[PDB]
Amino acid sequence: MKPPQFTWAQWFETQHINMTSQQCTNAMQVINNYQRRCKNQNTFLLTTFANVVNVCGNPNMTCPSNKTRKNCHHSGSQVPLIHCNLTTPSPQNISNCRYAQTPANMFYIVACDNRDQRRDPPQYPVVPVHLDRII
Ligand SMILES: Nc1ncnc2c1ncn2[C@@H]1O[C@H](COP(=O)(O)O)[C@@H](O)[C@H]1O
Repeated sequence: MKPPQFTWAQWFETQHINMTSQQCTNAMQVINNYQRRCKNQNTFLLTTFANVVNVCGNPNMTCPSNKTRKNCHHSGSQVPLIHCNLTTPSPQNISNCRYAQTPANMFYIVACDNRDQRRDPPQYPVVPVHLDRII
């Protein structure tokens, strides 16, 4: 449930790269306010968008969360990440959702696709579109 103004890569960045606060409850307001639902789980990779695009250059692998897909790519090393867990669901009032935060150093697996021709910048022809797994 991506908001229509974002490409998949832009939505990927919004959910997994641009952690607007080191505190999950604050950071998740962005994601939840965009998708009009409190996400149960969300990982913020403490890495850069360009770093992930280079992970898209790594050898293709089966997506562990989406077995029929072969458009995934494994990071060559562990990266710091913050994982946000829903601790206070609030379906009838998104703004009151609260999260716990778990810091960790793990690998990630991203699905990558060619860029949205009209809205994604030419600079990156291949872009991350889904965070398939942290492992
Ligand atoms: N064009 C795309 N190719 C692959 N995955 C995509 C694409 N657009 C969105 N996704 C993400 O891919 C996930 C799983 O795709 P699938 O394996 O086909 O079910 C979804 O949860 C989406 O977030």
